[PDB]
Amino acid sequence: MVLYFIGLGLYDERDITVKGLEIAKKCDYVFAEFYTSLMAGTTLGRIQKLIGKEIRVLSREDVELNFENIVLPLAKENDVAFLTPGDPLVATTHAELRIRAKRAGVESYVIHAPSIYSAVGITGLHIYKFGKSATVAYPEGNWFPTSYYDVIKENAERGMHTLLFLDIKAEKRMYMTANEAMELLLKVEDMKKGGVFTDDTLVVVLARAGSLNPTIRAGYVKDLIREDFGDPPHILIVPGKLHIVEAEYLVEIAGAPREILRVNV
Amino acid sequence: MVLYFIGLGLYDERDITVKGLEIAKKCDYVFAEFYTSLMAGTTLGRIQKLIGKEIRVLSREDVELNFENIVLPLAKENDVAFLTPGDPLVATTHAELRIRAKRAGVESYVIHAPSIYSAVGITGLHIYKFGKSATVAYPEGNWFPTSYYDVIKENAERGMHTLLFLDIKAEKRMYMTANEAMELLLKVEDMKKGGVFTDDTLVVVLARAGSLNPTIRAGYVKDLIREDFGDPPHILIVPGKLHIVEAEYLVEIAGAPREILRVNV
Ligand SMILES: Nc1ncnc2c1ncn2[C@@H]1O[C@H](CSCC[C@H](N)C(=O)O)[C@@H](O)[C@H]1O
Ligand code: NA
Repeated sequence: MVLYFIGLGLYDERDITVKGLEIAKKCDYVFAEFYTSLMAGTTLGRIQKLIGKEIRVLSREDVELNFENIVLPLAKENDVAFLTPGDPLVATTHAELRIRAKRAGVESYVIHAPSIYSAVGITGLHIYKFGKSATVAYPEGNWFPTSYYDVIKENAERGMHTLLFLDIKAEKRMYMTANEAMELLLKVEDMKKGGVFTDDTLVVVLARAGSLNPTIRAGYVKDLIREDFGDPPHILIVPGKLHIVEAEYLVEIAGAPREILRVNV
Repeated sequence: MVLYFIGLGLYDERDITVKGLEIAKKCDYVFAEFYTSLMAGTTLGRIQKLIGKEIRVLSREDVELNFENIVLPLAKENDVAFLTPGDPLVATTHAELRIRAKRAGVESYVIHAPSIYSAVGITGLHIYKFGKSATVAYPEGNWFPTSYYDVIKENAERGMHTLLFLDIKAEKRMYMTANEAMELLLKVEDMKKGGVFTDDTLVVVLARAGSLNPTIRAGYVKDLIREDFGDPPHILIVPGKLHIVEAEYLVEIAGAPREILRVNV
């Protein structure tokens, strides 16, 4: 009679919370999705081992089109768990799954876990200063999407930081790198010429948030576009004007150039 | 000789990540602060009992002025942990403490935990749509804070939602309720008359996120300003233009008036 939406956290199998692990161990069935994101620091096997339950993996279609036929039926007579990387309900289409649950006479509860939305605080940028977020998508054929460029523009105009998620193709396990995202943005700037993203733009790169040894780098595009940030996934952040305290952290912790203390403050 | 910043999560001791627990159990000394937020579902004892360590609670002064004199000295010879509610670097000034660690020659690591910043996803509101955030601070003496009103106005104009952290006076065990925040906002509206926050403004209240049965309510100020949302902590959210699915969730899950389903595109 109960469906538990349980977050797996940021990077590996230990990023799930104590509450989440125990509840998962008490469930009769366990489902999971790895299409919105992937636990780059672990494997399905390790997650299964830690929880001690077999895990039924669901595709994007299984979820969006048949959640009520695959997951909800079982939850009507048992305790069911639905695991997602990060914090449940952050992925924009997940909140609606609780509506489906209610409609099926199934109670649902949410077990939170660390999300990149809050984890980016490790960059030293004040969380309250972040504005609208966007995802950088690869162009395709005749389609050249650039909305993410406008998001950066509207945020920075008001001193707000912009968190940029990078395109990902889970099935094919192909991630977009920060370096690639920067190239794309430089190309979008050359078209809209709005003075939003150039070689002189300051950016921050966060890789492997959640691991004990994440990669936090800050600096100008011209110096980071070819730098090696390590294994995916990467997160790109275009900061707005900085509070001196944020700048001091980027310099001391993310190896940013002293220059930002006078140029971006 | 290392310093670990470890988040405890939203509501109780089980909101700590598995990683956080394992590492905290093997630390020589454990410090913590409980003034930046309220974990309504647990006690120091339970947390100590969980990690199996005595915990020295530090006041805002001990931290902001003597962190390098109380905590860092031990981190040079032992493995020290600093515990905080939610995620340690979210809506706090704790990030700067890492700079102090560096300067004292102490290596530091950050272990995230569920934060209210991502937990807002449980309101049905698309998290990528949130704009700049703010805090509704209690007026003191003749000083009446009002900046948070402009943040709401600025976000709303661009169709972005606004997350409002609520004030806390730890040493007085006082935690601002969404009701109090609403009253303060109406007073500011009367003072500025921008038409930003009135009796007809739709708002969302999330209380005790992290608990199994949080209070999630959405509706017009006039109807919610006096409603009982339960014990703190509370956060108030002023949504911007809603997507149809956000509205459906607010109505089906947060009990919002069916009329909000009719969005003015
Ligand atoms: N479980 C919870 N439910 C509702 N609001 C919460 C909450 N935890 C924190 N808050 C809100 O956030 C304020 C503290 S701000 C500090 C936030 C913390 N580092 C985090 O990561 O969540 C509180 O006064 C309250 O308004
Ligand atoms: Na945000």
